[PDB]
Order: sequence, then structure tokens, then C-alpha cells
Amino acid sequence: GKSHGYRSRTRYMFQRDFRKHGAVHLSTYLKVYKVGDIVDIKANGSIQKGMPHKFYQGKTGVVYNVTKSSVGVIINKMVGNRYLEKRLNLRVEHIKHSKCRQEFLERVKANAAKRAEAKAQGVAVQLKRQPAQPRESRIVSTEGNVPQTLAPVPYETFI
Amino acid sequence: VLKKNPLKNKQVLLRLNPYAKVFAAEKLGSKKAEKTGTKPAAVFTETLKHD
Amino acid sequence: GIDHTSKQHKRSGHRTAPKSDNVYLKLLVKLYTFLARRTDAPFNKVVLKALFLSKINRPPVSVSRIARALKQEGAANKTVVVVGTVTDDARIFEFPKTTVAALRFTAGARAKIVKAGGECITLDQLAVRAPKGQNTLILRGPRNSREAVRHFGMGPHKGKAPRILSTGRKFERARGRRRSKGFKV
Amino acid sequence: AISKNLPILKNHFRKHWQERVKVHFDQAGKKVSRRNARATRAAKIAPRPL
Amino acid sequence: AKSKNHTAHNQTRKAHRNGIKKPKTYKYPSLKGVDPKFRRNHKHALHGTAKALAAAKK
Amino acid sequence: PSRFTKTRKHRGHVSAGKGRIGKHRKHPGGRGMAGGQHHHRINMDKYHPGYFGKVGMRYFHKQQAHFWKPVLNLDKLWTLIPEDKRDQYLKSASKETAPVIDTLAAGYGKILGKGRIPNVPVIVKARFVSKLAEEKIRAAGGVVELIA
Amino acid sequence: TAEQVAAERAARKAANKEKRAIILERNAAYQKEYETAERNIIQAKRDAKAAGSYYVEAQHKLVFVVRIKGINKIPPKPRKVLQLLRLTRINSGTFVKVTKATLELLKLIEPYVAYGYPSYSTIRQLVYKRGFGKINKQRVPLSDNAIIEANLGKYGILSIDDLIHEIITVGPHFKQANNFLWPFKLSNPSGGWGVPRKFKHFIQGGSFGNREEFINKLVKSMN
RNA sequence: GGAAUACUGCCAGCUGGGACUGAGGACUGCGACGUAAGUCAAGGAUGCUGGCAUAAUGGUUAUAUGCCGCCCGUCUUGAAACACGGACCAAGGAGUCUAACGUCUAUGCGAGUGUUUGGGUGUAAAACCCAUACGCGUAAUGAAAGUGAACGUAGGUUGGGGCCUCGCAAGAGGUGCACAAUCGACCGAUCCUGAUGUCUUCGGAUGGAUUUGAGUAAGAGCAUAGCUGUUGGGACCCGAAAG
RNA sequence: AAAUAUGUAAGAAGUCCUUGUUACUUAAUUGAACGUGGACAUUUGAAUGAAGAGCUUUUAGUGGGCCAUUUUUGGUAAGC
RNA sequence: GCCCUGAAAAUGGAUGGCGCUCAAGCGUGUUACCUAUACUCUACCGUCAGGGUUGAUAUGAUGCCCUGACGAGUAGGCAGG
Repeated sequence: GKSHGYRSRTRYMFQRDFRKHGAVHLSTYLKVYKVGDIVDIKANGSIQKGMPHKFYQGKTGVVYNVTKSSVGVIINKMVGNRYLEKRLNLRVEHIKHSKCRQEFLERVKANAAKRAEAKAQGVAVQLKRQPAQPRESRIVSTEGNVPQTLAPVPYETFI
Repeated sequence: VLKKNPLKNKQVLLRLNPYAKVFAAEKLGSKKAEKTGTKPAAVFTETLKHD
Repeated sequence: GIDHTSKQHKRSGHRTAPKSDNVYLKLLVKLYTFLARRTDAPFNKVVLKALFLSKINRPPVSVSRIARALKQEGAANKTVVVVGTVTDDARIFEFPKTTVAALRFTAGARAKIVKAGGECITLDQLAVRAPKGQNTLILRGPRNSREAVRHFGMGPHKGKAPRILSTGRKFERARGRRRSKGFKV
Repeated sequence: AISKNLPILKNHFRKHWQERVKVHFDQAGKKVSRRNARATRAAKIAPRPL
Repeated sequence: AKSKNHTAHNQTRKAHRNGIKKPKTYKYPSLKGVDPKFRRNHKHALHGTAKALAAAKK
Repeated sequence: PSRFTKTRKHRGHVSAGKGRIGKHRKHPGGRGMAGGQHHHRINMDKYHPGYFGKVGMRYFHKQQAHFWKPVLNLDKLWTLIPEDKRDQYLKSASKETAPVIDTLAAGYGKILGKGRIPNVPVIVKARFVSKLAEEKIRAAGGVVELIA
Repeated sequence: TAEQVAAERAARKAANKEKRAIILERNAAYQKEYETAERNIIQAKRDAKAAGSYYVEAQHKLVFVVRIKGINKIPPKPRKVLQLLRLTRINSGTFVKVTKATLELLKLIEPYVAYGYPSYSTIRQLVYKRGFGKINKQRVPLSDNAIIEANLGKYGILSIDDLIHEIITVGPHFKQANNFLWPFKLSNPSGGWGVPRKFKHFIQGGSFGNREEFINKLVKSMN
């Protein structure tokens, strides 16, 4: 009959990257984690302890606990018509600071600053992002760029 | 009690937006453009009529 | 047709009037809906609504509970309003003066309040004195203190009370309630 | 059959109970009797106390 | 008679009638599963800062 | 009364309230508490955790009220003196003429310790007191007298 | 009492006089704005030509979108988009400000709508004939400038022509102005769709997708 | 070289023909035209003329004509079905009542509440009256022996309606019941600590712990009634082969 | 190594400055948590929409499904 | 490309039928026209929502009045009759 073990379906998911097998470099053990940090989970199948179950591969949550060798992470998982709150104890080999929370904090600073120079000039700011806008009129010149005219091409076999 | 359409019925046309009075009076829904002579340059016609 | 985004002909989920047929209550209502409509004053809007509430949602406010609220800084002279009934409580000894407007006083509560030199007012009487609710303290009973609510949300690990009719060891205390008997909860 | 979140009742009626129901319609009657008896006992009890 | 065996058909229609909402977020969340030593010391930390706040009210 | 009854509102819909497919049949699932360990177990754990199995010691021929000992908290206590005579003792508050309170007379069997009492001394006759109960009476300058 | 009314009465009569004069000033100034923007663009083009260059016009900042499919059998994603754009009924239409975050919406929806670049004419007539505003839910015909000022005054915009201007120039309160305008309820086009089948693209023989300037002709016959 | 025309688009440019509608019911509004008094097509039709009386007209009904229209009820993914019941008509004919309950509501009283086993009384199964009890509630936790609810304005933090103060407004500060989240304290269980004592084995203060409870932390309940729902009952009605 | 689908973020529960508490932690008032006091509200931190948002209790029916485009398995195939 | 051969089944019979051959056939283009319980505007019924109004002043305050939107339905829930 059917088979649904814990690591069922995981052959390509927990595999190591091509020409990247072996010891895990120390950077991984030098990152510091704080309650409230945002991490992305991604299994390292060379470290079998403290390992996220495969549903959580590729998912991002919040740190809620810090321990000798692991962080606890809060993931919101959808079961039925409702998210349930899940907490995971992942070892550090399987976790990584979320890079987008970093752009975000950087921008919050940038924002505070833009606000500062604006006030200490007493001017309007405009701090929120606009999306890509239509495009304004241009004049293209023809100096050195007299348009080359093209036509469709006859069918032909190359075999 | 009854929506009247300013686009028929000049009365409510004038009620919303005066200006209409002057708009009409001065014409200007017609109104001649100025007149310039500007010619296209050689190259523009060379390539219009290219191949 | 229309791709409706929301239930059509849905009725606000709120009482619009008391379910009671007590003429007097309707009159208090008739009073307050004039007041609610014709003054600004958040107070009457609140008191209006509270008149519609069913009995489970007017839990009683007790006389010690009024004693306590009166100890709020800057509250001692407020007139305390209970859109429901006030009950006696042999547990406070020293009880202070004030003026309590309520729908109903139990006999002991009237006594208590009165004996301490205070006054018992009905809501229309409170209306004339305070058409805008000036210097009032609205109080509400503990609603989730009710026996019914002990059993809500009953389930594995929920910490709730079974709907049992009869209690002791021998009634729902064995398999599923202790590690030694199957599992625990 | 067991359903919903309800108390477990133990209503003992598995048994022909309908052959032994006692509805006391005689409540009022027996009382009038009890008194009429108390009356006439005291009667023949001369001035004794009952 | 054999009958049908499984399907998800209709299940998302059903989940989305009332469904999905999201988490139920609070400030001051469940300290469930947080390091016992740590918590035990947090207690004392909080007691003390409470103490002092009241000490600065004479 | 029957005229407020959905059975009247169902006259003319085939089938009463009960469905075309499922029918109202004559006991599916069995009678009474059938299959509580079988097809009715989900309802029975959840809803009735603890139901099956034993726990504890049997006791043959137990006589309720060998165990009679109804409790009264300090919390009340003054309620046992009647309303009128209550003000005087409260105000007087003397060790020389302090009120007896036969708690057993009043129907109680033990005085527990929830609550505060005013300072006033009280003579409390009871059979059984809690450790704290006696401690609060004494702080107010009354005593407990054990009776039976 | 018998006196007083004349105070408040001749007050507002006077207040009205001034409001009306402002609209007169404004409406005359928008005529100019428009008249010279358009003229500007025309001369731009002739000058480029004259320089042997090509003027290339600004990309459109604004579109009108009309839903043209009825309401059954619609896939969930376009269905949501149709609603977020307030298009939950066949032939109803709205204005959309074009940017990347909205352009990808129009893409998802393309089989179910016809859209394009509305002219002032078309906008003027859409708003005059079928302009209604949203005011405590309720849908209210814009039949006096007082109604517009009472809800849109807080952003400038105190006439129906103030409204048209915030629409056609897009610009700073377009969000709020445009939202105040209820979805336009168009009729079926008088004179027809001009194609044997609506549910192909305009490029493929017709209805659906961006027909560009040709939206004016279509909307005019629907309005 | 100078025009014209087409095509496409704009006009708050002017006009003809046809069709449906005419909701509202003193006045209030926004305007327009007037030098003016006034006028108006400006928050929904008026004016002038005529026609009909054993009638114009309207309802009904029968029939014809155009188009359209399969037999209901049932189970079913699918019935007009070459699935089943039903020839016709009257009368009869199926979710009840009871014991015990969940939720919600109304009502009485409220730390209590329930007169009706019984007594009193009577205009006699009614209505009126009541002593002692008892039930449920007001204490929990342990298998149990047992023990049993305030460090604190009955605690701290964050939201909170309402109220208070300043303010012409916007606002700002004060206080914040209900309710929600979180940290703490108190009672019992469990496991530790084991003081002052004592008869030497009793006693168990005090202080603790990712443990545990259907608890405490200024009570809500008791009772009557109704719909809906639960279980036992012939249990919505009618039906075995059997025993 | 796509396309389609998919996780998180886009702030008042935020930011910055000052310096309080602890039995944790550090060589270390060092960190970590939680705070006092002070400053910053026009676009306060993309878009579009919101027909109001949040929450609680309780209960019916159902628990034979079938069809189409597209993806797709068994089968020569099937209105399988 | 169109057309022809390849091209055999049982009652008599089906581009829906008649019939149609520079089509009433096949490919393509352009206009006009017909028509749904859909769209637009208006009346009326109901439902939901928001708002006004017994302040002293005859006859319904669960009433009167103003405004906007909405209407498919088995099993089934509730309501008003």
C-alpha cells in the first residue's frame, strides 16, 4: 500500500547543491539570532538533527525562542479554512536571516533621514514608493540613425 | 425626483457650469488655429516614401 | 446580473428594540430614543442600546462593585449608572454615599445604599438630572462569569468543563483524563 | 446514538413503565378526605385532643 | 459496488465561504515553549522594574 | 403549544424537515449509548474525556453526611449575627462584651478563610476551622472555640 | 426673527454668487490649459519633423475600462480583479490610472473588458450624463455642484468640471476623485459592436483588449 | 506653385420627422432672461377642442387564430421515459406526549432562590395563606487521608466605550467598567526545601519548580415559561424472514 | 533551467536620543529582555478596492456526485 | 486548393425541412438588418441600509416621511401571514 513517511517525497528537496557537499562553512554558525528576527527556513540534509519537516521548506517565519543550538520559529500554516499557528525548533544550519527584512530596515533609516533633511529645510518630503510610471514624451533624432527598413523573410529549410 | 441631463436641457447645463454661456457666445467649440508653415525635412519624406 | 461580493438582504445583527413587552421598559426606551436622537452626548446612545439587551447580557452589578468603582481617582462624586439590576453584597462593610441609577434594586441594595445616606434613582429620573449623562459612571456586570460559559469551546486540551450532570470520581475521570488510563485529554 | 456536545442522560425507561404511572389527580380529593376524617375523629374523641 | 475514492473538488470553494481570515495577532503573545531558565529570570527582572516604578512614586 | 411548532409550518412540504436522501429512519447508529468505543468514539473523547474505565477506591455502604460539614468563609461570618444587633458589636468592638456566634447552630461545619473581616473581636464556636481562618479571627482579637 | 432670515438668506445668495464666479474663473482656465496643451503637442510634432526628428508622445496616464462579459463562468483571479476595479456588471465602466501596478490588472482581465484612452469629450459626457457620486454608500446623481463640493471640496474640486479635470489630467487626488464616481452604467452600444464576435481581441476582429483611441467611439454609443 | 476634396476628429452650432413615459401634489432649492416691473423650458404636464349613453370603455367567460406548452409524485450524476405508485370521488390519514437535559429568549426575585410532600383556608380539584425541612447556588482540589483562596487602592503592561479637565475648533491631558492579550500574586494536587519544636518520630514553619486543577482575585444564581436541539420511551406513519 | 503557481516584507505594536531593572549573560554596566524621560504625525512611508470591521454561541441538510477546457495515469479502446 | 476514386448493412428519411449550382455551396472582405428574463432610462411590489420626525398642537411611534441599492434556487434554516 501507500507510503507517507516523514521524509517522504524529499529526494531532490533535501539534496545538496551540485559540487557543494560536505562541511558547512562557519558563517552559518556565526550568524546571531534574536527573538523577533525573520528567518527563511531551508533544510540542509547533511545535518539530520534539528531539521524542518518538508512542509516548511521554503517558508519564512519569526524567531520566538533562542537556545544553545537552535531557534524556535513561528510559522502560520493553513489547515482547512484557517491558519493555525505553528512553532518549530530548527537547528541553525537550516535557517537564514530574511534578506528582505534587511532592505526594509535600511529604507526605514533612509526614510528617517530623508525626513530630517526635509524638516531642517522645512520642505515637503514624499517618502512612499510610487510604481513605475507611464513615460514622458521624447524627441528621437535621426543624425546617424536614419531608420533601417526591414521586411519579412521567405521560408527556407536548413536541414 | 427626475434626473435632467445637462447635455439636453440648457437650463441645467447652465446650472452646473456657467462658462458654457461664454463658451457658446465666443464659439471656440469651433475656432481657427493659428497658421504656421513649418516643413518636414527631406529625410522625413525620404523615409516616409522609402521601401 | 451582478457579481455580488456580499450577502444581499443581510440584516444588521443587532437588536433594534427590547424583546420585552414590559410597557414601562418601552417607555424608558421611548425616552432614551428621543434623548439619543436629539442630543449629541454619547451617553444616551450607549444607555439606549443597553435597554435592548437580553437578560444574559445584563448581568447584575453589585453594590461592592459600585463601592470599588467609586474609589477611582476623581470618581467619588459621579453618579453611577447600571442599565440593569443592583444586588446586595454583605462583603463590603464601609459603603459610601452616592447616587445610583438602575433598572432595578434588590431590597438589600436599596437598603445598603440608602442607609449610607445615598440615593436610588430610576433611569428617567437620571434623565432629567442628566440629559447629557453629565458626571455619570456607566457600570457593567461580569458577563462571562455565568455557568453556561464554563462549557464553551469544550475539546481536547481546551481546559473546559464537560457538560456533566452528576459529579465525583466515577464520572468522567478515567480513560482520557489521566496518563494511567489511556491518554490524558 | 451519541451526538453533539450534551450531558449524558440516564433516563431509566427501558421497561414497560407505562404500566405503573401514578398521577395524583386525587391530590385535592384525598385532602378533603383527610380533613373530613380529622373532623370526625375529633368529634367522637369527645373533648380529647387527637 | 465500487464508488468514488477521493477528490479535492469543491474543497476550496467551501474553505473560502467564511474562510481564511489570518492569524489572530497580539502584542504580548504566548510564552509557550520559551526557555524555562530565561523565563524564570525574566520574572525577577519584571518584578524589580515594577518595584522601582512604584519606588518612584513615594 | 403546538400551534407554534415547526411541524405546522412543515405541512405540504413532502418529507417534514428530514431530507429526501437521508430519510428520518428508525434509529441509525444504534440506540442510547451504542458504540461509544466504536463508531461513536470521536464524540466520546472530546466531549467526554474520562468516560470509560475505572479510577479510585470503591467504598461499600457509604453514608453521605457522615461527611456533612458545610463550609462558611470569613468573608461572610458577620451575616450570622442578625442585621439589627450587628451595628452595635461593630462599633463597640470590645474584648469584654464580644458576640458569640454558634456557626454550628447556623448550619455550618467548618469555617474557611476567604475574605477579610473588620477588626472587632468575635467569639467563634465551630467544629473545625481552617488554619488561616483562625489566624484572621485572632488578628482581630477574637478566638475560636471548638465545639461539637 | 422676521428680519433675521434676510441675513442668512442674502448671506448664502451672496456666498453662492462667489462660488459661481470661482467656477466661472476655473472653468475658463481649464479651457485654456487644455487648449494649449493640445496645441503644444501638435507643434511639437511638426518641429521634430522639421528637424528631421520624431516627436514621440507621452504614454497615456489614463484609461477607461468597460466590462463586456456577463457574470457567469468566470475564473477566480480575473473575477477578483474585475471586482477590485468595480466591474461587476456587464457594460459598467470605470477610469483607471495607468501604472505598472494597474497595468498588470488590465492584462489579467483582458478577455472580459474593452478599454482605451478616453478623450475630454467622452469624459465630459460620461460625467455629465451618467455621473453619480457615492455618499454614505448611496449612489447620488451629480445634479448640482454643491454635492461635489460637499464631498470633494476638501481636495479643491468644487464643481463637476473640477471633477472632470482631476480625471483627465490624472493628478493628485485622482484616487479619491475617481472613487467618488460610481461605476458608470452604460447601455449596449447603439449601432452595435461592429464585429461578428465580441470575445476575441480587438486586434483579431474585435471587442476586448485595448482598442486605444477607439474606445471613444464605442463608449459614445454606449453612453 | 497655389488650391480643392476625401478621411478622421471637435463644437456648451442651428434645425425636421417618429415612438414610449407624465411618477409627484401649497411654498421653500440651483438657476436663467430681462434696465426694470416682471417672465421662464429652472427640485416630475399642462392648455385648447371634441366623443360616449339602453353607449365609449373595462372585467369575466366560450370559441377561433399566431406562437409556445411532454405526467405528476419519487429515488437518482441523469426521468416525458421502454424505472416505480397513481382508474375515479368523498370522508380518514403521518415529528406527538412524557422524564431528564444544551443553547438562546422573556419574566420574577437576587447571594440567594423554589408557596402546591404537607398544613391553613375556601364562593371547593380553583383562588388565597404558611412552619420545618429539602434542592440548586454561594469553594475548590486530591484516588484518598486531607488541606482550602488579598504582598499590592484585589497587582503590573497594552488596547477600550463612556465620563472629567483645557480648548472657539482640531485637538491634548485625566479616569478608565465590559471585553481581549500578556506578566505576576492566592487555594488544592505533585515534586523539592525541612526552620522554631517534640517524647526520636511526631511536627511541617519558610522558600521554590519548562509540572498540574472543570479554582481565587468586590459573588450570579434559583425558579416559571417558549422556540430549536439531545437521550430513553410504540417515539413521524405503515412494513420482515424470525424468536 | 523556465512559464503558471508559492513564502515574507512595504512601519505608532514604528523610528531615534537619554538611562532604569535582573537571580539570565558577559573579562567587564558587557549583552539580552522589559521599561521611565525626551524628539519626530501633510505623502506616516507603493497600487486598487472596501458594498462597514472584529467577535460569540448554537443548530439544519450533506457526507453516491457528474460534466467541459487544460495537465494527467491505467487500457487497443470506450458515452471506460 | 476545390472536385473525383479509395467509400460495404440491414423498416423509408433526413445540411432541422423545402429546395439551392456566377448558390441558398467553399475561402475572404464590407455595410445594413432581426432578436433574450442581459444592458440603459422610467413606473410599481418587496428586501436591506442610511436619514428625518409626537417640541406644545385628533385619527396608526412596532408609525409617518426622505434617500440609495438590491431580487435565481433543491436539501435546508429563519420570518410574516
